[PDB]
Amino acid sequence: QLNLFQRAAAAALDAFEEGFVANVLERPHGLPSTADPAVQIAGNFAPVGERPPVHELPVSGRIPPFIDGVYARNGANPCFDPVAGHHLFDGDGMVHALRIRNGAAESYACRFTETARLRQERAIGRPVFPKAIGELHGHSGIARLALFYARAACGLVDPSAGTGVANAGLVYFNGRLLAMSEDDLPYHVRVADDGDLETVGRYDFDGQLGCAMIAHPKLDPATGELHALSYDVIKRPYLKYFYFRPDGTKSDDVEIPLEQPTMIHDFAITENLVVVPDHQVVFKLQEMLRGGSPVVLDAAKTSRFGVLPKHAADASEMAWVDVPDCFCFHLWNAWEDEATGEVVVIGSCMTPADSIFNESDERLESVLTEIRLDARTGRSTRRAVLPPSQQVNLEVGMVNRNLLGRETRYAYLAVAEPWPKVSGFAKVDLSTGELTKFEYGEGRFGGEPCFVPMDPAAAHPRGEDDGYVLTFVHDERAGTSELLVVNAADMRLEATVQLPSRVPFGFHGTFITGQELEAQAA
Ligand SMILES: [Fe+2]
Ligand SMILES: [O-]
Repeated sequence: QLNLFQRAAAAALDAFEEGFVANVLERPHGLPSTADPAVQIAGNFAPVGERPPVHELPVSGRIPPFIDGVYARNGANPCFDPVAGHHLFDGDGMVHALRIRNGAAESYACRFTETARLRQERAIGRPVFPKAIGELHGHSGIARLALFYARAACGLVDPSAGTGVANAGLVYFNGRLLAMSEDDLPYHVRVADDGDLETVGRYDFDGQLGCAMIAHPKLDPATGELHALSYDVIKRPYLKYFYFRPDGTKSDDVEIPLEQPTMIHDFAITENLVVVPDHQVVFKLQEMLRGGSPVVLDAAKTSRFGVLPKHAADASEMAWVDVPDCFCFHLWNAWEDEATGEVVVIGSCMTPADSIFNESDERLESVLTEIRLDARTGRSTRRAVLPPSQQVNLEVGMVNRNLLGRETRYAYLAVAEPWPKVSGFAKVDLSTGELTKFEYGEGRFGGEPCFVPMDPAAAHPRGEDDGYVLTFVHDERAGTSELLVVNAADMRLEATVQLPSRVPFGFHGTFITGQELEAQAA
């Protein structure tokens, strides 16, 4: 229960939101297919209510009994159908977890991460927090921001606890499953012993983490250190680098001064150095006082990759290498080529001739690239991994987790091939550029293949590709959703698990070992 003044404020604010902000500022102008929910949400992209744990899911084929863990997958799932204006990325975070051990699928569960934002929107039964891309990047964006801060002025909303949406991927670090938020602190999620998922709360690393960090921090296989970047779009140092030890101890911040505020979705790691991608997509907040998006692509700016020693004391140790006209949203892997002293970076990029309208137009390519950096000389190299015969769109993917920052010959990646739909996944030979596809079959689509390495006793440390791929699939002429189990080495289906409900499309997934799960403690 609110007030009597403020109860009557909220009433009037709602009426204003609808009769003015919506009806005057918004409804008379169309809605780009990139903020239009009928597009963004349509089909299997559409959200799904929580399934509390369902046990002994029906399995065909033979799940290898040695496999023992949880496959967990984050993604966007707007609790309430959004009032106009919404991009696929804007939605509430939801995790799907499937317990696997002894040839069994012990439990499927799916749950929202209980974000300060959702907790408040549940209270009212309505969206109230503005959509970041779909509302705030629009022309009404400023008005929308005012409507919110007006409501917040009447104690009707509280941004004070962060307004992140925790939908952009997961890591398992020092016994905690963390739900990654682009513009907020991580949320701690407890994988429950019954198979369920409970949101512990908003995680700042024991007092240490004060700002928002990027949603792709990298965990070194050897050191157990978790390496992170944070960018602040406002104050002087627009980019920090720091890490955490297994002791959960935080390093001193290494400031990376940049000329302007650069958006940085992802970065990469090597044995001894971090690889930061400084690209052309940039923050010009000015734009928003005009009808414009604050996220601009700066044609003028020169794309580059910084190489910085992991235990650096000062920014002066950073080595900037120009790679003109390259943007990559994700960097699968990077490694130190000892034979050259070069740094090899494997990711997937687009070479933008693009203008202002970022998406309402045509021809979006996204190409698996080998980028070679030679820090001392500053000259670089950029080639497509696949020959122009079997050039195929290869989206979100993974390299063997244990070989992170070391040289890997195989990558596994989404075959986005009726563009945004994923018809399969491919095993890639990053040296030779050969591939084999696993076709999902007619009318069936997925996303991020999760490679699980058969933890050990093969050679001694196993062969690079002695593992398994786990992907959710989704049948059209739709029955339910399955999770396949494919043998990474001979790229062959072995087990097929049916999920009770429907697993909607998602973002980054991860695999927690059984014995990894043991450390949980919360
Ligand atoms: Fe990502
Ligand atoms: O992400």
